[PDB]
Amino acid sequence: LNLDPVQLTFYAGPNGSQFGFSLDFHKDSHGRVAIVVGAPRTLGPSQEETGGVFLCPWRAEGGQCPSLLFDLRDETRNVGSQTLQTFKARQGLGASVVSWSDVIVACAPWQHWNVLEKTEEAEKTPVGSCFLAQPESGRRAEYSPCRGNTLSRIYVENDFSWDKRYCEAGFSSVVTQAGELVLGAPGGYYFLGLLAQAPVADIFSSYRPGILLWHVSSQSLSFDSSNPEYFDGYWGYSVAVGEFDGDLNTTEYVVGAPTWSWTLGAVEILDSYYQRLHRLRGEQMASYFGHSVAVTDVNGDGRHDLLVGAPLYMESRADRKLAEVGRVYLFLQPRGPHALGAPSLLLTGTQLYGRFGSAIAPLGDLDRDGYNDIAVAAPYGGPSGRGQVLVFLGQSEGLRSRPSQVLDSPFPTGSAFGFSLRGAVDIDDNGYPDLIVGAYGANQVAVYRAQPVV
Amino acid sequence: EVQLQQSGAELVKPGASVKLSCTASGFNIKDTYVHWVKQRPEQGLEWIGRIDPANGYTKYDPKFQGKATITADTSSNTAYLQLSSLTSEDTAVYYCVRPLYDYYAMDYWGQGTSVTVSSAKTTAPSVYPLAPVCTGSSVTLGCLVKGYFPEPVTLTWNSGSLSSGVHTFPAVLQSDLYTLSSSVTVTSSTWPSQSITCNVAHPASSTKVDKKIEPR
Amino acid sequence: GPNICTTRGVSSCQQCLAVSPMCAWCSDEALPLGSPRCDLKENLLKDNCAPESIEFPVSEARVLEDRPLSDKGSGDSSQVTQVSPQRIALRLRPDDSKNFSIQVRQVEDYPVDIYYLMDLSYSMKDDLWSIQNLGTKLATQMRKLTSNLRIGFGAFVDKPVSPYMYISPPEALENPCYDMKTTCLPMFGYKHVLTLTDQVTRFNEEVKKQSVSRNRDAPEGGFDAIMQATVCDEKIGWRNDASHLLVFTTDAKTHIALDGRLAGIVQPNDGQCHVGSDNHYSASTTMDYPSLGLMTEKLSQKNINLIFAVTENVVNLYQNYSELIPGTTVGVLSMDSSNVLQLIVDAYGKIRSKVELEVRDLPEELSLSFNATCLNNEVIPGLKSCMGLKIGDTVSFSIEAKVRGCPQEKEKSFTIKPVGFKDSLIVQVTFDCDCACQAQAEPNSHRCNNGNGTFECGVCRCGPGW
Amino acid sequence: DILMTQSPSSMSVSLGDTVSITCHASQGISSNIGWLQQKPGKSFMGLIYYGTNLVDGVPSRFSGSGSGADYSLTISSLDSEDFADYYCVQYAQLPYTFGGGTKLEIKRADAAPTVSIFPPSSEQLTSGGASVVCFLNNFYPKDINVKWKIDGSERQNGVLNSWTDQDSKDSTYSMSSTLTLTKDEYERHNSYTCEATHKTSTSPIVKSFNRNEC
Ligand SMILES: *[C@@H]1O[C@H](CO)[C@@H](O[C@@H]2O[C@H](CO)[C@@H](O[C@@H]3O[C@H](CO[C@H]4O[C@H](CO)[C@@H](O)[C@H](O)[C@@H]4O)[C@@H](O)[C@H](O[C@H]4O[C@H](CO)[C@@H](O)[C@H](O)[C@@H]4O)[C@@H]3O)[C@H](O)[C@H]2NC(C)=O)[C@H](O)[C@H]1NC(C)=O
Ligand SMILES: *[C@@H]1O[C@H](CO)[C@@H](O[C@@H]2O[C@H](CO)[C@@H](O)[C@H](O)[C@H]2NC(C)=O)[C@H](O)[C@H]1NC(C)=O
Ligand SMILES: NCC(=O)Nc1cccc(-c2nn3c(=O)cc(N4CCNCC4)nc3s2)c1
Ligand SMILES: *[C@@H]1O[C@H](CO)[C@@H](O)[C@H](O)[C@H]1NC(C)=O
Ligand SMILES: [Ca+2]
Ligand SMILES: [Ca+2]
Ligand SMILES: [Ca+2]
Ligand SMILES: [Ca+2]
Ligand SMILES: [Ca+2]
Ligand SMILES: [Ca+2]
Ligand SMILES: [Cl-]
Repeated sequence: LNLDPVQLTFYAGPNGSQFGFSLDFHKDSHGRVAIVVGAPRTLGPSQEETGGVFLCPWRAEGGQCPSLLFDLRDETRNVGSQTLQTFKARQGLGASVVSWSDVIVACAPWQHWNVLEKTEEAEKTPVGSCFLAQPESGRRAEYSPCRGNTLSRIYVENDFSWDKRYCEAGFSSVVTQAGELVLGAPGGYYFLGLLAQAPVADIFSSYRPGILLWHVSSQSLSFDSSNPEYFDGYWGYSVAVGEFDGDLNTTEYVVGAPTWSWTLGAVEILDSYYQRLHRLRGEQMASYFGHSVAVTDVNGDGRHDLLVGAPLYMESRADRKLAEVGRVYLFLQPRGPHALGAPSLLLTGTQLYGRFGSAIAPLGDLDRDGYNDIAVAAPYGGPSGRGQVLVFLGQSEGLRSRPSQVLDSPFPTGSAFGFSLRGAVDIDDNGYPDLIVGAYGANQVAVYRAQPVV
Repeated sequence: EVQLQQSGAELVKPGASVKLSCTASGFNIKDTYVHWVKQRPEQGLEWIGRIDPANGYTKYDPKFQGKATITADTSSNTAYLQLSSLTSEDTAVYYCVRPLYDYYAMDYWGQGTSVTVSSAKTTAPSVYPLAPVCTGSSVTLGCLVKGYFPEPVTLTWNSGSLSSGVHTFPAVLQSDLYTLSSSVTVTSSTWPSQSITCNVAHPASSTKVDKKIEPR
Repeated sequence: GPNICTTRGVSSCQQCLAVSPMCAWCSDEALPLGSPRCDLKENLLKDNCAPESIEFPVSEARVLEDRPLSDKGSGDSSQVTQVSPQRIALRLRPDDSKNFSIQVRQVEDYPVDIYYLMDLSYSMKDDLWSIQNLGTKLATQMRKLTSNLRIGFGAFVDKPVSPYMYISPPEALENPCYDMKTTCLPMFGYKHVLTLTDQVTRFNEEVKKQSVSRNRDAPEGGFDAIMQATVCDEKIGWRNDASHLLVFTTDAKTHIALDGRLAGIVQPNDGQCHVGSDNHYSASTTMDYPSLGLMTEKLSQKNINLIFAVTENVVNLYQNYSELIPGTTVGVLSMDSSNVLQLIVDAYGKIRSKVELEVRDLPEELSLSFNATCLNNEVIPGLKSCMGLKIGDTVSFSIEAKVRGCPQEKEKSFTIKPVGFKDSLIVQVTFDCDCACQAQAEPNSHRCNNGNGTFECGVCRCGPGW
Repeated sequence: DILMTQSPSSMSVSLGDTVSITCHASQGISSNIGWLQQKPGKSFMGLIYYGTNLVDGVPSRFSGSGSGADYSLTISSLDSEDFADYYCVQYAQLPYTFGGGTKLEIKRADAAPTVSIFPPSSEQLTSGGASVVCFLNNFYPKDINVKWKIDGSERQNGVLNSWTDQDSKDSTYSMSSTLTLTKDEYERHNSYTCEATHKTSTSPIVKSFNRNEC
């Protein structure tokens, strides 16, 4: 409703870096808010794409940002009569970023890995890897839970069980309030997808440079499966956390699996031990239900609600014709021990091929009426197809079915405006939570500042 | 906390077999590699091999091939080392080891399990008093414990009374049997005036003999 | 007596005709004292209204092009007629309606393009062996249906990129079967092999020289290949006046739009041709798999009939996709493709067994209604599609157009066309809601309030600016 | 197999000292080394992994360095508990291999041995056996040598020696030499002697006695 579309702030990165592919707010030990920005194709040392991360101080005029530097060098370790290798070319550093406390977590889902032993090898595969930084102290750590030292022959003999070689750890990511990092790994267990969790504190204290294979014992991975419903389901494509079981001591996980069950799609809610609490099935095959998931209480009853985006949902139209426009589903959490039901609300896109629901961002309470609100992106939507972000206000009954405000992409065609979104933080300290929108295709980020209701 | 409780000391005959155990405490045995190491006084430390309790895959030093067999039962959080055709050279202390963070390191160790291979049957020690010859200001006596098996034995003077100023040397293997001695020193005013007795207990054969030292 | 014409008290000849299609207007000078100029045509003449002073539009419908339906689709460079009539003129007055008819035929011996798009992953090695005499076998069976057959061949596996593609050791790039005990082709996404030709032994000989490749994950990149085989017209060689059959054979799941991100590919598919002189799909490693909607748009735009010829383990999967891509057909492919010949022939029949009308550019005001006549002169009201038809059968439809009011534009035209058909019925509409005498009015007439008015169709009308 | 040469075998230092133990490998192991500690009559404790990294809980006075095939453990300001056995281990290759080890020992002032000789016991003799014992107590350093003479001539067979670990509160060593004969053989001779040879005295400290006499 009250985001200002007249005076925006633009941050920019190098051409072709895909600056804006992922972003998040970051507070330093003093509570000063900055913006961390991923740029998955930033040029590395050998003039080869490795991705990169930028830490933008807040300034109304915006501009350029300093790098958050990480080691971009391939590594080799000859140990235990084996040769360990990390490959960082085209690893996509910054394909995801998240901030928790004074710590930043940036992931390279396509970092490759291999182990050699005589004439055998594990195979060079994209295990993915995450880099952790404490900007104010210069501390650095890594987390790469899918790295292994088993040779090919073994996987083949065991029928490819517990095969974490194509994890792509960090494809998505989130951190619990308590500081547990939860990585999505859509390629885990031969493309079923798995989740890797470990306390940030333990990642730092157990990491040393040059080891490559080390134990983080407090870590916890999800499980393999023989159930075909899960094959190629990309469980972990998206991830989020929230409270869904009534017990404030336990934290629950929300995992997107957009191709679950032969591309029907699904999203699941789990306890911290990866036991399934609820499962929500997609509505239409190939709609990519679970592409994005968002958690926030929208009807002010203190119970977290779930939103799921299916950006390729095809809406039914006159004369038995379907039109791809994308859709978002709202599930309100019921009182006491009960299972989520049919969605309470369906939001459907309008622009053909617009991909409404590609990203969903909690805004907190934008107009300060006591109900939390959301922003939904349609990266190729709008009458011009340049991209749109639509705001929906919370209400006692859920969400308003019509957008209170629409933000049209200020960038040129192909910018993918809205592909990444983040709200619920007051960056300029005027008492109203603000919105940042990535346009990786244009290598830029836009900041919308919330203002008093007109 | 990480603790590796190894089984109790083993005492077996040559040609026999034994199976040591190492139980993970405060953690899951399946977490890391588990190694076994052999220690001897002269020969030093030798790496036997490792197992990955998660899957059962093992590696050995070709020196111990056919002798050592490493296994593990995640169910009981325990790892094992089986030794066959035991000989006198297999007599040593055995440790289970695991890494802290580094996959390939050797950081945490069990308390160790002693393995003694011998045909000797439980034999009671012969205790002999040692008085000097027929002068100085300070005097010295001794006690000789010969031909006992197996270890150990507890030696004291005047039933723990006389304590400070004593030297009980480590036992030594005298042809399948152990020998041990102890010296003690005092002043000529103390001996042979104050009675001094030697007290050696061999719990194995449950024999606790006592010999008072007599001048010549 | 007084009808709705008179009881409406219209002010002009124009407003008279908008009361009801049955109303007429008399522009006659010599009209009695209180005689209503807006009344039934019968009431007017009954009052000695000069026959020429009668303004009474009648809604009609006459054919302008009525070529007869062809009996054979062979011969000609497509002077074939399969819809009749081809063009009619339609005249309607305010809030009126008129009925007309269209005939549609499934002509015999119509040309046919069949492009064979084959999964060539390793599990299709046996299949590749089976079909090596298909070109000639298929020619023999389709010869019974058409005398203009053309066939072509294309192949696919998946995007040759990690993690779909094996990328070590170096030997695995040149021969993905290195770790096995044979040799296969390096990974490829989609390659066009044989452009549509009536030289069927070219098919046989091209196929004998083809081999499989090998990749890591079950779902394949067929949808990439369906897109290219569809939008690369000149290269595939689809003919204008022919049925286009795209035969897609696979035994596995498929990748779909948004999967590409697992290989760092986020650029959405642009629906354009990217197969050059080397005959490989060059955007395979840079552009995401296509979405169902996009595929549907291009298939429909190029009049391609997609046939999912898949094995029983994925038949439910592809039947369910088929339902999101209307006009697509599914056949059960044996594990070695030994039954693909009959499968294709059955699909061809099923395809030409339906006639479904489609309307284009219908003005807002105009609404249409249909009565179908399929099988045996059985009229099925409210229906505009027929089924269970055999090649050679003819169906017809009764249509009525109902105009609502009278639009600002008087000349519009829309199209009625069967889906997948070349021919169509062009309906040229003309809205008749004016009067002939209006084209000879008298502005500032000396009769009307002395200049302040205009004289038309008998009465006086207040001039412009008033 | 990779050979690990650990020097020195031992060193006699004092508290507050800063010492260094080196380890040499038969080939490059690129920091794939660990350092271990074994307090006297106890199990092992990890000190360092991957060349330079302190095991959790280990004091920082310990440090690791080196590269290629040469590495060092360095303890700054020795503590009382730091007196123990230290070993290195390479895990660059299988089989893992260890170093000879190093024993840190307390340094003190030299001290000649207190030699004492003890003839056989009555009981033992009336049993058919005869053992002459020799005690060399509280000396320093540890490098000592004992020699048995029967009637002036050296005797080597039937001798069993036993040493003690450095005593806690005086930092000296002790030894025990026992010659064992057969009653019959023991009576074929008259003079029995043991000579101690320590760095303290240039002349060997001697102690004798005569059977059939006192
Ligand atoms: C292609 O598309 C088809 C059609 O959608 C899919 O088949 C459907 O699969 C769904 C999900 O498995 C089935 O849903 C189930 O329906 C059951 C009742 O259906 C009745 O009617 C059908 C009609 O033919 C019968 O086949 C069936 O036997 C029954 O008589 C319910 O009992 C099931 O409930 C269970 O699951 C739900 C969650 O899914 C739980 O909430 C329940 O507690 C319970 O566990 C279930 O709802 C459906 O039956 C199928 N429909 C049809 C028409 O067959 C194919 O899966 C799809 N193929 C692919 C590969 O995509
Ligand atoms: C389609 O068929 C319907 C009947 O199913 C026709 O409707 C009739 O039209 C006649 C015209 O003379 C009327 O007299 C009847 O009252 C109508 N019947 C009903 C039940 O409505 C209709 O005319 C046909 N439409 C077309 C376009 O041919
Ligand atoms: N057409 C290309 C192809 O199929 N290449 C190919 C080659 C060699 C192996 C495979 C496999 N596919 N595949 C799956 O799909 C699932 C699975 N699981 C095991 C662990 N639990 C989850 C399910 N394992 C395998 S192994 C695939
Ligand atoms: C309209 O319907 C009548 C039957 O009521 C039919 O005779 C006539 O042919 C139809 N008009 C046209 C133009 O087809
Ligand atoms: Ca909870
Ligand atoms: Ca709620
Ligand atoms: Ca609100
Ligand atoms: Ca603000
Ligand atoms: Ca086959
Ligand atoms: Ca594939
Ligand atoms: Cl394959």
